[PDB]
Amino acid sequence: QVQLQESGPGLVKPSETLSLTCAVSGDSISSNYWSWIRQPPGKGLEWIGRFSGSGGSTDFNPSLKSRVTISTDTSKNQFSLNLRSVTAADTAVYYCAKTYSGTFDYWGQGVLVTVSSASTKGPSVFPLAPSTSESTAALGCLVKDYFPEPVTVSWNSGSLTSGVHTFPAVLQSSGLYSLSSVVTVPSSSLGTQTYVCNVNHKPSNTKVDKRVEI
Amino acid sequence: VECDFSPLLSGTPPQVYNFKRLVFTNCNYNLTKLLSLFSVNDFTCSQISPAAIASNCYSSLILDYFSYPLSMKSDLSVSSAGPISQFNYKQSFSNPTCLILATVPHNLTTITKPLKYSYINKCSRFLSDDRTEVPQLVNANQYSPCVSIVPSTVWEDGDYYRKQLSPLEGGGWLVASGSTVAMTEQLQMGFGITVQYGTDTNSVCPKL
Amino acid sequence: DIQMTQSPSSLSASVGDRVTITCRASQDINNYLSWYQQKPGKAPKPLIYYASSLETGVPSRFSGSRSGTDYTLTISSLQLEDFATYYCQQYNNSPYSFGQGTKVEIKRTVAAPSVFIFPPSEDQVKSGTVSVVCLLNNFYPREASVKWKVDGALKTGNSQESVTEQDSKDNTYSLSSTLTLSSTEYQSHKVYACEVTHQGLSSPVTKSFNRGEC
Repeated sequence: QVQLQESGPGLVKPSETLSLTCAVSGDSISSNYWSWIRQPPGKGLEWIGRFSGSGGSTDFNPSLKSRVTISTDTSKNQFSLNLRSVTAADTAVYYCAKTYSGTFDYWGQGVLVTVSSASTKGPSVFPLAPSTSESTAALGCLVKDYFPEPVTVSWNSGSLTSGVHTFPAVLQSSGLYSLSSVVTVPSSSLGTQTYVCNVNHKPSNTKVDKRVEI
Repeated sequence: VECDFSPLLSGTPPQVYNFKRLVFTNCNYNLTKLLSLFSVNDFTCSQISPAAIASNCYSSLILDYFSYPLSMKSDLSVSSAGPISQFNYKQSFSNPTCLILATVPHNLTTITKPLKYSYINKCSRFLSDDRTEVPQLVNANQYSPCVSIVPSTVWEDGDYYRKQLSPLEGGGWLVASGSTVAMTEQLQMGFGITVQYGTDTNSVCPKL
Repeated sequence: DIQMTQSPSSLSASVGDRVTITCRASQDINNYLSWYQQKPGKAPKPLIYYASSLETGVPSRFSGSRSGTDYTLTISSLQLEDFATYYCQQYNNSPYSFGQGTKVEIKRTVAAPSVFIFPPSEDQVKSGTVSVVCLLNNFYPREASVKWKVDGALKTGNSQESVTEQDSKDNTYSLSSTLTLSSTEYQSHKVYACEVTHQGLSSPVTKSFNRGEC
């Protein structure tokens, strides 16, 4: 019945310091042990450090021990994580978890922390149209230069789902993301049927309906 | 052809409740070669008849080793009601067994000292009502039932570790309490020796 | 510290197969090993603790074992629910190291990619930065090579790849290679070719378009 909930900003400026609070529901932190674990997007797990609300002294990972500190709260039934001098490599999904001997019985829904020097910016949507057509044709929409993640893409207001491939974003050297969404449709329907791509970037409140024209 | 005692002379040794065990079959040993690498303090043995321990052939030679302070040296006898003989380490009462206490010398640097000594002061299983307590006494030449839920080292004195069991295993909980004894200047360890016998092979003889 | 070498990094299997995942420690961990299952976008799910003890509510298909210093996670009968990334963790001594993970992916039969190249829209030509997108749609396995032949010869460095995850209906992948260039450089060369090499193709397939030619 013991639950966990992470609470973080999601975006931390490069030079400054990030604070992450973990809320434990259904159990007391003044018993057992707890710890933090981070996971960079697309790689393995890195154990931050274990502590105790019962004792309670700590034990951290030497790779981050010089930049990691921890606070404990009994009444609010929570505990926080303080990581200073964060770098671009500190972008990871941070988990708080329970333990009794080093393993982890219960995890919380991980929270994402991205570090990059940029404010919110809207995308520039472009159609990707073919000039040769054989039986099956494919077209798409490019979503270049937008910050931050994420962005939702639809085709014909959701009435087109089969064959649609929406790619992950590529964090360019410009500190901005860029992706493309493609769809394969019959070549016999190109002349008599339209195709629009619906983009929505809530951090910038950008809402675009772009037509793919041959 | 020679029994390899190298896993003992490398790394950090475990604690008493999660001791490391080495079984020796089809090899020859040299016990004087081993005991010369440790300052031997106290030791005891029980039972002979073949008779020896360094001058006889057996079917197997079992050697358990773990870090153990000489402060609690009395808690290793079978006649003791201490938590070590009750929940941590009990050796065979029937077969001929030995028990050696030694210290890691200053010239033996390959073995790194643990942070502190640790042991289980109580290991019990609670039933589905969370009120009926069943002390899980350790059997001879077996591990504690609470080893699955206790860290490789007790983190703080007076800590409690518990985990809810699966309904297939019977439900309830398994709770264990840990105690810490501060480290010495030289690593003190304890060795447990037991010898078995069989009709087929006796290829565990001393090296001559 | 103690560090873990988990292998294989990824394997292709189907429902009903038996799959074994191994995990080796740099030093003896004394059976203090744990296994986890991680679904995409979710927290790790504990499966096995203390090398071989099964967690509560975990199917009997999963088992833990130890031979020498190798720790193996074996799924007796693989099923659709189990296709995820699996990790092994040691808690014998701090710091707690994690396995790199083993990705269990459903295996399809080999299929060559449908290759499409998209010329940049004329709206982007005036923007100063162009983006030629080449699409490799519905192929298996994931490994493929993409080269950029501009006006004849190979240009390198300005590429950006993005691979999607396995499809739900056909269990295929899809990838895009995006070439970002300056607008002035794009008007300099005539033909732009996208050459792909996949084990489902007898010879490299090339898709090209002449710049400006409608």
